[PDB]
This record gives sequence, C-alpha cells and structure tokens, in this order.
Amino acid sequence: LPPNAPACMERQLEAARYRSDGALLLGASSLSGRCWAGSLWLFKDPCAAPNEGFCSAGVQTEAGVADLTWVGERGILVASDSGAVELWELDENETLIVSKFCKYEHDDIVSTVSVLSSGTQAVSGSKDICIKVWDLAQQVVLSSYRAHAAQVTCVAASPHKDSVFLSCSEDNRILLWDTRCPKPASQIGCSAPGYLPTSLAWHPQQSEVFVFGDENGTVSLVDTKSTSCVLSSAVHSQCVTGLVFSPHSVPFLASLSEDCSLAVLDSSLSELFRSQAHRDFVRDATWSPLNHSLLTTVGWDHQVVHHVVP
Amino acid sequence: RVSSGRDLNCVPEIADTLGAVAKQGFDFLCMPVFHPRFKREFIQEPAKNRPGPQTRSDLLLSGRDWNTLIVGKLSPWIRPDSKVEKIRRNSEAAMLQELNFGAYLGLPAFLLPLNQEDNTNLARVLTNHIHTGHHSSMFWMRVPLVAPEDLRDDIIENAPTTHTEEYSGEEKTWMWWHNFRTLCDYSKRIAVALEIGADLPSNHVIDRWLGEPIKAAILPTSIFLTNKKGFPVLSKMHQRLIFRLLKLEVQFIITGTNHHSEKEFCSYLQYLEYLSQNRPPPNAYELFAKGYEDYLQSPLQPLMDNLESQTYEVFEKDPIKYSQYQQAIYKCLLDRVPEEEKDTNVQVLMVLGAGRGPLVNASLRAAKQADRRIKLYAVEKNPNAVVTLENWQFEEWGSQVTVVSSDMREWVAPEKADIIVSELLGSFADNELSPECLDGAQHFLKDDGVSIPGEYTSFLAPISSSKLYNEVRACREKDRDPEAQFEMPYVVRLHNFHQLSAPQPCFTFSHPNRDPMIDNNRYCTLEFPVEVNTVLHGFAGYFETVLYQDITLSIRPETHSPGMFSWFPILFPIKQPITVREGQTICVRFWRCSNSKKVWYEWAVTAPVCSAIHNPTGRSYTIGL
Ligand SMILES: CSC[C@H]1O[C@@H](n2cnc3c(N)ncnc32)[C@H](O)[C@@H]1O
Ligand SMILES: [Cl-]
Repeated sequence: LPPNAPACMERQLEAARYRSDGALLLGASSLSGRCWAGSLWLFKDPCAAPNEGFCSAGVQTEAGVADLTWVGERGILVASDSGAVELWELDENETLIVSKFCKYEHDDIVSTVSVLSSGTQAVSGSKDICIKVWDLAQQVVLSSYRAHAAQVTCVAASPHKDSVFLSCSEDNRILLWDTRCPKPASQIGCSAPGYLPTSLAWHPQQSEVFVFGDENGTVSLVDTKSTSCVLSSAVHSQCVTGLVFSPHSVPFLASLSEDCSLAVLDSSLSELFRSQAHRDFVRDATWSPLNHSLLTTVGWDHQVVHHVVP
Repeated sequence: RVSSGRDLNCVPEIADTLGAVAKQGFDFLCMPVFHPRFKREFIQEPAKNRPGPQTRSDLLLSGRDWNTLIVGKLSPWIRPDSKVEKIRRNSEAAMLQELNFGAYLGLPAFLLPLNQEDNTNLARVLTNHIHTGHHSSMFWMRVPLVAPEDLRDDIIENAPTTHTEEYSGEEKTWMWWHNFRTLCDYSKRIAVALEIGADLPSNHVIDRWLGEPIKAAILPTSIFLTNKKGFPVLSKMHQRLIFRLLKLEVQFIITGTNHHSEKEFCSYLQYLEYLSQNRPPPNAYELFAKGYEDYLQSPLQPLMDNLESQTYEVFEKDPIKYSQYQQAIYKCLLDRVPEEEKDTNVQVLMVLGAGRGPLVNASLRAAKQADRRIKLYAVEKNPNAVVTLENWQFEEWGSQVTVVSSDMREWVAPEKADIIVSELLGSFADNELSPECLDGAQHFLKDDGVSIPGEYTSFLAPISSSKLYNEVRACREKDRDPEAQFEMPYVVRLHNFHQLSAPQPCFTFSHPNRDPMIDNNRYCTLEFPVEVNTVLHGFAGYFETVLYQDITLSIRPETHSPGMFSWFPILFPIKQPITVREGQTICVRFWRCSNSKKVWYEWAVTAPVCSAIHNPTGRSYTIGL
C-alpha cells in the first residue's frame, strides 16, 4: 500500500476510468456492513488491479461514491451520498490523493457527474431531483436547474460544447440542454413515452448523435436533428446501467447491465461480444488507451476484468 | 418542548452519526436500514446468490436505541408499482425484506413514499406485511403538500408548466393519500409524514389535511429564508402553518444539507423551539381539555344512572356556568317581586336535579344579591348525592332548604313554585331528557311560573376526521352488532378534524311547555353547503340555552360561553364515509324518537348520496326514561 493508501478496497467498486497514459482510476463504496464509506485508488500498471499491493496511490472518502470523474490528469470529481460534490488533488510524483474541495450543495445522494468540454466547469445529478452548474476554479454553484419531477439518473456533457449536456430522470424525461436559451432544457424522446431512461452516452464523432439505455435493457440510437429514435435493440435482460464508446475510428459501444453481462455493439447496434465473466453488478467501463482493443470492467464482485474485443 | 428528528440518506457509522444528531438536540433519526444505493436481485443468478451480509447488524445499537431513536426508510430504488415485471417482483421482495427487518429491530416507525399517483401494489404489499404478525410499529407515508411535477421550474421549452387554475389538480397529493389509505382499510398504523415545499399551495389544499392522520411534518432546509444576521427563518405564512401543526401536536422532521453553513443544525431546530415558546399560553379550557383531545367517551345519562362523587365534583368546578345560573335567578327575582313587596313576598324556588348543591348555593347567592325572600326545595333522585345535600341542609342551609329525595316526575309537591331551576342538559342539549323530566314537573309550577332554563336548542355541523372515524371503528365489542359503534353518539374534544359547514339548529324545547298536546318527538332536515373536496365521517353537535332573557350558555364555537369547559362536543358518526365535492350540499335528517321506556336519535345523510338510517328503532343506542 503506497502512502495514505489503506489496505482494503471497499467491495463495491462503482468507477473504472483509464487516463491518456493508461493509469487506472478506481473509486469504490461500502454498501454493506458497519462502515458505509468510499475510497479512491491508482493503478500505474493496468492488470495489477484489484490488488492494492501493486497500486501506486489511494485514499478514503467520508462517504460512498455513486459516481466519479477525471479532471484531466490531476483532479478527480466525486458524487458523494453525503449530498456533497468534492475534488481531490493527485500528487506531483502521484504517490498520494488530497481533497482540494468538498461542498454540500445537494440535499440528497449525488447520483451522476460529467465535466464540460472546457474542464473549467461541471454538472451534477442528485436524488434531490436538482441539477447544478459548478465553477471548478471558484468551487461554487452558479446555476440550479429543477427541470425534472423525479430523482436524476444520468447527466452526460456534450463532448464538443461547454453549454450542452443530456440528462435522464425517473420522471421518464430525457433533456437536451443549452445553458444559452432562456428556457435551457429541451425534452427529447422516441415516438411514444416508454420505459425509464437509465444510461446516456454522447457519440464521440457526430455531436448530433447520442444513445440511451432503458430499464428494460433496450439500448436506443438518437439523432437530435430529426429528434426521432431511428434504431433500438434488446441487448440486456435487465436495466442498462452504463454505455461507453470505444476510442476507435468508427467507435465501439460497450453496454453494461444489472444482468451482470457485458456486450460491445457495432455502429448498427449489433452485438459482437457477450461476456458473463462478472458475477455481480457491472458498474463502469474504460477502453485501453494503449491497446485500443482492450476493455476494463469493474463490478460489486470486487472483480476487475480486462477484455480483448474482436 | 417540540419533539423533532433529522432525516438523512447517508450513514457511514450509525455509532458516530447518532451521537451527533442527539448532541444537536434531535429526539430521533430517520435513516436507511439497507444502503439506499445497495440494490438486490431476488430471482436471477448470478446476483441473486450475492454473498452477505445484506446490511449492518442490530448489535450496533441497543434494542432500546432501535425501539426509541430510529425510524426506518424504504430504499428509494424499490418501486412496487413499476411498469416492468422484473422491477415490480424485485421491489415486492425488497420492500417485504426491509419492512420485515424494521420489525426484527422493533423500530417504532418506518417511512414509505407516496411520490406518484398509482401506489396500488405498494398498499397491497404493506397490507400483507401488516396482516403478518401483531405489531404496533407505525408506518409514516411521505406525501408532499405539492407534487414534485407541479413544482418544477418552467425551463423546458417543449413542455411548459400550465399556469391555468388547478383547484382539483393542486389537491392531487391528498387523492394519492386518500386512495392508498382506503386500499389499506384505514389501518391505525398508517399515518402521514407531510413534506412541506418551497412554495405552499393554495390554503384550500392545506384545508384538505386538517383532519388527516399526520404524525410528521418534514421541513427541507431549502424552505429557510436567511435573516440579516444569517439565521435560518421561515415565511410569515409558513409560520401560520407551523403554528397550526404544533396545535395538532406533530413531530417536526429536518431533511437536507446545512445551507446555513456558518451555523450548527441546532440553528434550524432553534427556530421551531423559538416559534413554539412564542405561541400563546394554553387558556383555562385548553388546560382542562388537555388529555381528552379526540378521546371518545360515552355520553352521561344522569337520569337512568346515578353520577359518581368525583363526576359531580369536577362538573361543579365550572365557576362561569353557576355565575350564569346565579345571574338568571338574580334577574328573575327583581322581575317577579317589586321592592315594595320585598318582605311581603317570599318566592318558591325548586332546584329539580340538585346533585351536591352548587345550584342551590347559587340560588342562595342570588337572593343575598337581589335582597328578596326565597323558599328552597332540592329535588334529587340519586340517593348518594341526597346524602351530601341533607349533610349540607343540616349544617348550613337549615329549614330554608327542604331536601326532597325523589324523581321530579314522582314528587307530589306541598305547594306550586314561582321558579324551577335545572342543569339537566347534555352536549346535544336534550340528550339527558331535560324535556321529559321538566315536562313531568311542570304540573307543580304556578300559572305565572318561570323555568331556568326557559329554552335550549341543539346544533349540528358536518365534519371530516379519518382519525375519529378510525377511533369509532375501533369501539367494536364482542357479543354486540359489529356496527353498533357507528349508531351511537360520543362526547369528545374534537381536535384532529375539519368542520365542512357552519352549524345549524336541530331541536328546540321551551319550558314551561304550555302545548295542549306536548310531543318531544322530532324530525328535522338540514342542508350544509360545503366548498372543498372532502370526506364526511360524521356530524358534530353543540347546544345553546336561555337561562333567562339575555343570560344564556352555548358550547357552539361561534357563540361559545368563554372558559366554560362543562360540556365537550358530541359526535354522531356514520358507518361509511361519504365523498363530498366542492359546491355540493350535505343533507342530514335527524329524528328524536320516544317510547314509554326510552328516547333515542336516528339519523340519515340523504345527499349528496344516501347513508343507511342509523340507530333505527334505538337498536344500537337509547336513553332510559
Ligand atoms: C347535575 S347533573 C343532573 C342531576 O339531576 C338529577 N336528576 C336527573 N333527572 C332527575 C329526575 N327526573 N328527578 C330527580 N333528579 C334528577 C341527577 O341525578 C343529577 O344529579
Ligand atoms: Cl365534558
């Protein structure tokens, strides 16, 4: 265990993120037993995880970690059940992780986060139903949006725009946002209102394209221009918790679910791979920057699996 | 002062947390029994065979701790009413497990939400849990004053908020509760935890919840104005509400992070204690009526039964009523005996129903004030009280007072009387049979004779109280008609309730009754205009009496004799609650019926729908002659 790095990793690993260099960021929470809290970790070697003995850095958060995000190379932003968003700073030699800022602005659990195209700002999703606009630099909340009528599930920022982000909520609304418009939020859905929206991924290339996964395990393909759902497929036996796009030229879409299964989808929503390796809840996914055909999956089974994608 | 708790959706260490909240002054904690993000699968491998432990252990707190300080919270992921089979099955199983664990720990209450309209399967499942074992662990339903959907910000271009009036629509939150409750056949264990929002709704919406079973007010930190000095404070209007809720004695809860960051959580709590101690003191009435709030008692029948010592004791501890009685006689004397006739004319004054002699004493104070001469009879059938009277007459009253130990209908008087005086009146004026008693004694009144009281009138008002409806339903007894509870009046300090219309007179009687064919039998039709959506559970009763001229007594809340606590209101329940809508008239019909043997009331609601005729033929309830 490196300095400020505890022995045990909490069993429930909620986050799996790969830096440019191929470092692995793991955040995990304790959802069971007496101590109900969260951790932060670093794996300068990819396949060293989940063993803390080979980890380069780590720390413990006051509370659990529902969602975590990279802020470039140094910073890490947290969705804490505490009802706080918090930032921790990585070390110069990257040996330790120390809390930059911790602000209790949400009134309930903080469920989802994404950082803006700038990386100078971010947006948060809480079960208080509110979505907030953050100055990472000034460490404050310029805007509070109460668009939704239920708890907020996912908030995905536009890759290419600092004013545009998607939001999905249990109120069976998916929102496209432009901070610029006086009514920022704009409701987008298929023909008929359907099963709940659970997972959001913006397309890397085409900033007019996004995908949503329902609670029914049907992943859907959304064109904002026509604002009409062209294509959807039945991938998962259960709720689609996560949707991640590969770095590849024409990308690959990674679909993760509470059915404890993973699949990777082609551009026409057609499944190339099916992996039953995880024995519990598959939480997060990142693609190997270095070996682009490699995929890194976590779950509550404390299992870290590395994937060779065909 | 004010019982209060702190709601939280995050507890790393139950040990650490609990001390903190208590340090700050919180009587109780509301927290998850399983982690709110910790979602479980009950049917599908592999995650069905997830290895335990499924939560933290009971050992971490004293049984006493669990019993007194923890309120459980259903995990938010559990949605029994999901459109998707798999989620509905899993939430069914998860809700049972969580609820089952609450009871394992002996938690005093458990919080479940009404945050959408269709909560049918949820009610079904809870109802099952309730009909499994015999426990007293309450269930608090989390319902907002205002639906989250009608409190969104109008920042959605394609789906704007409708700024049209929604009278019916802003009451949607109550319909949520009403249905859930009704599916659950009004279990006494299911009460309301009423989430108060940023923006209070229209007063009419708040008017809904008056008589509902509310154990909790939930206040998010989001609703707290900040004073100049940075203190957490509440709208003038929120204060009126909090003041109202204190009167209903509820347990104030606090949810949300400490926005007033340059202060302890005590800041919030302090305001409530601050408002509480700043409320007016309890008046004399309010002191007397302390524990008797929505307490159902059988109406007294001092005709067919003999009142206990301590019964008479307390009922004489009403100074105002006897002041009023004294004064009525004071005025009658001066009006009957000219000052020239003062020593030539002594008046024959007969107390009919004397008990232990406060009215006789007041009859005496009346003469000393009005300086005229009065011959006293004390007629009383309870021979136990007659003991107190003949002990007084021997010691103090002397031969001025002839104690007559008999029924006023029996006693053959040596002489006719100038004035007859009586306190033979129930909470519905005539329910002790004051009319029949004084009708039988009227033959021994001089033709110019006065009665105090000269007249009385009952009044009736439609009410909504699911709490009293539940309390009445509870009064079932074995070896009696399973619905006798509903066909009988109860005296009660009506408290958790809503009067749907102002009172109207029901029955009136005048004494003496010079009527050629005296009949105390009555049929009356009443129409009560209602202007909110509401549910009728029964009809409150009060009365007014004329002692003499301008001297009078009333338990009618508009004309209420002030300080006079001698009579609590009466309640005529109905078997089946009747939905009423804004605009509609409640039509009630009341019959007073008699035998040689007994007198009784019957009643029917004839609009906006019909009720069954209640107490038909005095089957469930009568008053002995
Ligand atoms: C003060 S409560 C009424 C009192 O009047 C007495 N009372 C009621 N009815 C009669 C009656 N018919 N004759 C004599 N006393 C009565 C009761 O025993 C009681 O003490
Ligand atoms: Cl009383």
